[PDB]
Amino acid sequence: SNNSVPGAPNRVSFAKLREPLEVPGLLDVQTDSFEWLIGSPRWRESAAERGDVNPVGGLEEVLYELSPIEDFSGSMSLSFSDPRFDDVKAPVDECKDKDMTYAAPLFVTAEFINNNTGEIKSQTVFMGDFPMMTEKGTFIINGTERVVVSQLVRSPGVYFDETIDKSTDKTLHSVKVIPSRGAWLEFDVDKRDTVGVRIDRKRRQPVTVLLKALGWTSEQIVERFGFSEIMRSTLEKDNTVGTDEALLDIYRKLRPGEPPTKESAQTLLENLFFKEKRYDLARVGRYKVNKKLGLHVGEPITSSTLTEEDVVATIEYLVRLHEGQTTMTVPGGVEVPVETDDIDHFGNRRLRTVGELIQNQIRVGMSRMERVVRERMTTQDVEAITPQTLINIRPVVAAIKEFFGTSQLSQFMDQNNPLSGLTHKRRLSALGPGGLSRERAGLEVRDVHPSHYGRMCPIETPEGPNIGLIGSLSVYARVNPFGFIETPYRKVVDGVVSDEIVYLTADEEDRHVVAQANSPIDADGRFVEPRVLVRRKAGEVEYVPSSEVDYMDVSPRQMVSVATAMIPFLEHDDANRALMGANMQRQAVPLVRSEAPLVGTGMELRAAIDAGDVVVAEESGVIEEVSADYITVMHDNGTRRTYRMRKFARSNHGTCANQCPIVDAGDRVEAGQVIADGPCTDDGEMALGKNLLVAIMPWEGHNYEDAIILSNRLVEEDVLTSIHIEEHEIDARDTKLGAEEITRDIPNISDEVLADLDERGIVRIGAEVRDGDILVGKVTPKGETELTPEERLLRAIFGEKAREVRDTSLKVPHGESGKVIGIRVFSREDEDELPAGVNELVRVYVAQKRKISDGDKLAGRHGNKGVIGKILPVEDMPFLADGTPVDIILNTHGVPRRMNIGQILETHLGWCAHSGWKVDAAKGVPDWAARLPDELLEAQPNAIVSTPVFDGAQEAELQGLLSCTLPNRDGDVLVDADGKAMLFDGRSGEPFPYPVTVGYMYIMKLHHLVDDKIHARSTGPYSMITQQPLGGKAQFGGQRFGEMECWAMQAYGAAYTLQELLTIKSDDTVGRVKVYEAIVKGENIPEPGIPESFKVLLKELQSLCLNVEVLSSDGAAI
Amino acid sequence: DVNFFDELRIGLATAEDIRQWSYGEVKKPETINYRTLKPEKDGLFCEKIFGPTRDWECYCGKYKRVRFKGIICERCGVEVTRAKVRRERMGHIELA
Amino acid sequence: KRLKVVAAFQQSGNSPMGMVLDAVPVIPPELRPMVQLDGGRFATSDLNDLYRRVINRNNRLKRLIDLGAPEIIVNNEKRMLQESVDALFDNGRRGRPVTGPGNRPLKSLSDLLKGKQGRFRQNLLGKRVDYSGRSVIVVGPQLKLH
Ligand SMILES: [Zn+2]
Repeated sequence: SNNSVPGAPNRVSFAKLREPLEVPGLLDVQTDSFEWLIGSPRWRESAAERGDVNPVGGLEEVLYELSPIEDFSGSMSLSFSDPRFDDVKAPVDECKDKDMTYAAPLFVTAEFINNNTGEIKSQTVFMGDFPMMTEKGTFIINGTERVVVSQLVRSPGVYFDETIDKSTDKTLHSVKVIPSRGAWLEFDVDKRDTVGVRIDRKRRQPVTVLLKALGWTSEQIVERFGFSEIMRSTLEKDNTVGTDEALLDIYRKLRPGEPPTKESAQTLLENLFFKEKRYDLARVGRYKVNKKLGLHVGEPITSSTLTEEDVVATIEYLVRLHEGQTTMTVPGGVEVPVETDDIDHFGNRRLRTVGELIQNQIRVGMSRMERVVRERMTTQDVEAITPQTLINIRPVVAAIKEFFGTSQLSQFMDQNNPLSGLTHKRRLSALGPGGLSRERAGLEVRDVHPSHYGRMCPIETPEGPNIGLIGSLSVYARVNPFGFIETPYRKVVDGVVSDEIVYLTADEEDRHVVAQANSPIDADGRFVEPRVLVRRKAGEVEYVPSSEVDYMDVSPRQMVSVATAMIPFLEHDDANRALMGANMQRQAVPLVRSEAPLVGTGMELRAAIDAGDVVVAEESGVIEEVSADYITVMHDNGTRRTYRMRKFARSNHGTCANQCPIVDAGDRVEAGQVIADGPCTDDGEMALGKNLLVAIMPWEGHNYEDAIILSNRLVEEDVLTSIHIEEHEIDARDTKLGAEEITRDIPNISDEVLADLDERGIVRIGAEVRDGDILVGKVTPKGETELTPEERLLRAIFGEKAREVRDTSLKVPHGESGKVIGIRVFSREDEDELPAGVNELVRVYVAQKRKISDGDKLAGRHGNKGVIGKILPVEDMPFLADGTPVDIILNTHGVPRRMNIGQILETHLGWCAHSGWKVDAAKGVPDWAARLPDELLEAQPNAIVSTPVFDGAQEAELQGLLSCTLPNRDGDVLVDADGKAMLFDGRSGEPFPYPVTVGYMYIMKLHHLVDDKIHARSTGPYSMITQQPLGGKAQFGGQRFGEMECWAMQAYGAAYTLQELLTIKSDDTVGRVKVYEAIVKGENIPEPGIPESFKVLLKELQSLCLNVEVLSSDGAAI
Repeated sequence: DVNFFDELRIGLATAEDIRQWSYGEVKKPETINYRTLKPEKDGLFCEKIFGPTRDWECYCGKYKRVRFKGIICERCGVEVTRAKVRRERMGHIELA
Repeated sequence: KRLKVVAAFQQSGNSPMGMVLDAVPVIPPELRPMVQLDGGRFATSDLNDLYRRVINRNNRLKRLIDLGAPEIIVNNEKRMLQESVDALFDNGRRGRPVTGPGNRPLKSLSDLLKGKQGRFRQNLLGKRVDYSGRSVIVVGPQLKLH
């Protein structure tokens, strides 16, 4: 078995090339990072493999940069090290159940030095609870599954440039050393040919000013920069002569009007760029500066601040960039090339992931803790001080909890299905806190860059206004320590391809010559041809003689994402439809049944197992007993492992999650094998739709303009039924007038309406609820007014008192139905954590079962969306020569216009998978199947094939497969050599005059359903202040009437309609009351007059002492 | 009002005209009373100068029927009418 | 340029005397509401602070004139009255605007006319109405054109 996975059902594959390396664990980006931050042995073992001499945890690094704290006497100090975590509070499922946060407590070992005494006191400090990541790669904050998204930033470093001038028509080279945190330094050559440094956006001064300011005598400047002419000219053009005269000059251009001392200037120059605390490069910035200047390449420098020798190296580099010199060398440093950098290139864009992002919040919170500890150690007594009293845990707990609450980069997990979640976690986002703005990013930042090849997917992106700003991590790509994205290659030493693979970054790859995975290879690894096609430098493609070939790609699908990877015949679509296809797959609703696609990519078993929603088997053993609730496995060791299966969970996006034990009882299960089938998964496989019999033609304008005709058989068989689970929540919070309560009796509601509720006040489980019904019965203690006299007689005749309580009971919003599957309640007595000031919270789950119908969205895999405009009854669909009616009728006119014919090929191949085939192999193998794999010569009906991306069935192979389709159970053969069949018309009963193209396709039911997206509103509830109808889909708000609809109105000349919309339908209260009343009464609606708004405009203009009068025809006021 | 405006014109006011628009003078800085949350006598919210709170009601409570339209109560001086005039009557301040 | 400004006042029939205020109007109480929120908190409008301010400085000035005082104190109080009403009519138009809570400029009375949210812009942008809905459209080739 070529497949790694233990018991995976096998797909014959149209694979022409063997894959050298297997696809890594997909959630690696999400787990690795966090594993590094906590500091765990697993990450320590990885660092053992890399051979890193420095083994350090993210927490440990933040503790080194804080320690030690010391008082300005130095007489008392406090440092702490060695974090360690503990067992998690509780298991994950319980945390999703009880609304808490799955986390672990965390200590440190802190000590208090004392100098005058000489005694140091050590102890264990606790540091709140710390949110910990689960094995699925997600965080559980407040009971909901969230996800931290990685972020693309420009790394710290030293960027040279060249900008053309408008006035003098000549380009000017400017550098900037941009650090991790600390003041911007920058150097720049002028149109007047004068270098100028600029320090924290100060006014330019000559650059030999700062050079002299560090301690450079005039003679050393003369000899070091002597070969350069513009540097010499800038040593003349300067005015300040001498060392302190330049520190004084720098202080005098730093701030104007401040007392200038020589010691404070010499103190701030080394305070802003050489002080360890005030300014910092990270390991990213330090390493990159070392690599760009070619200095200190042998030894790993632990010092992470800017140095002076470095700054002189930079100014010499800038002068080199003005020269046009290819090579620089510095004393004490290896040689490097000289070229201007580019901010778009992916070797400069580092990516900071969950570990970095959580580390930053721990850091900032920690700083806010350090100030408090410093003041606290000055005030307290030296004898009565303990390391317990100084450290305050609260300001950091606050920082983390606010990161997971508020931070843009920790969203709700998109859980439409498995593929959507797995894609959500592999995301490269450009937006957020600490990055370029959405309006600030130019149009070049947003497009594809020739260095993304194999790291970020060029195809996959969002379609709206965030295009280019969110990409997705490629299949094979993985992120190294510093924060760059690497892709694996294999290396060809001398025209022979190795089996050892090296992960390259974007800037290291620019230095070689990389050949593509389609190069013809012998069995030794010898190159079959004289010339190979290769990628050289940036955005260059060219043929090369076989000796200049250094590396080669892992797999022909190295450059795509995980969602893109599941589109059969993807090299046949265009990028637009490919984009809508990738995009749309992550909005497919999981059905009640799953089947895998008859034609798919090798990608779906791997994707499914990784995205975490199938239950896998940890060890190997034998199935003890199967339930609907749990599987019990018996290890060969002797110990038993029991797995739960959560049944009908409300996932985040209202769809249903269900786990179904797939194995039969008493079986032998391998370690790491699928055992249960999550939502959307069949047999451990990403199944986002169903197989349907499609025929391509227009059919009496019911599918005209991209709508779709569905066969009624689907609605009767439940082929496209889904389960959607809602939840509603209401609670009992205290008001000063009294404490509300949730209780069965409710004033002025008949007994039949209250039959569903029990004695508790909550509806019993399983009672189908039509909208408007009561789910939870609560009453507020009504605000104490006087009892109305008219109401004293009205209530007096019957004798029913309006009690001290009004009725605020939870009701069913309109457009929902289904059963009440489960209720849940939180109380003060149970000891449940509650929000501050509420005594009981109650939620209720209602689950309906949707059949497909008009106005639901369907989509294939190549971005061919569509709404169902009709559902014919079974006996009207154009049916096949043997009486199988087609299921869906997809129009012809949208295939050649979209310019994506992958769907036609998917249909042909699909029909061949349905019927099975047997090539003519008795006479010999026919030529068109020479390179066809041997397992493919002969398939059994309904056999599932696989065709990878950029390496699937070719044309000649498909066409040849359409001649060998197995004949039908009646004896006959239904589709011809072209793929077209003869159809009978269901209504007429004649045969159609030509052959139509039938076949199978894989269709998915998207998440745009007509029951969600329907709102109407005759009247409703308004908003006190804006006095317009209150918006929202959940309060059946009114729909908005913008400005271009008014211009339409006025182009018609429809004065009365537009005057009606703008006045009685929105703003005037008098108007709406009069119109409503007149309609109910059955009289004419009043003719629209002057808005009540007018008199308010006049009262406000009368407020500003202006005087506005209205003139009549004659000229007299009114 | 008549539906016929030929045109609108704007101009400067006058102290003798600003006194004409007004219904009282606000002479106390204070807004609604803190205890009962009724407006405070002769300030920026009072019912005497501007309008009654609820429809057809004076301040002290000597009239809450609708039978009396347009009467001005002689114990506190509010006028029982629609509460909508609460946004059509303007105050005035006289500066020393 | 002088002639234009001057001849205006001649054609108007309006005396230029109306450029010094002997009285100030107060906007009706509703267009600067103080409504009580759901949680017991009071939510008010910003103009209330400005009118209150001018009322204060006025009453204090008049009692001061009653008592008798030095010229520097009466001139300072007059000054504060003029600046106060000045910020009530249009804030941040002369020196520092006034801020109420947390260094937040107050919305003036000329603030109710200008801007994207002013009274002149209100009807041009468009609002949500009544008797309306929306949904997904499918084709139906059975229907007549009307
Ligand atoms: Zn009264």
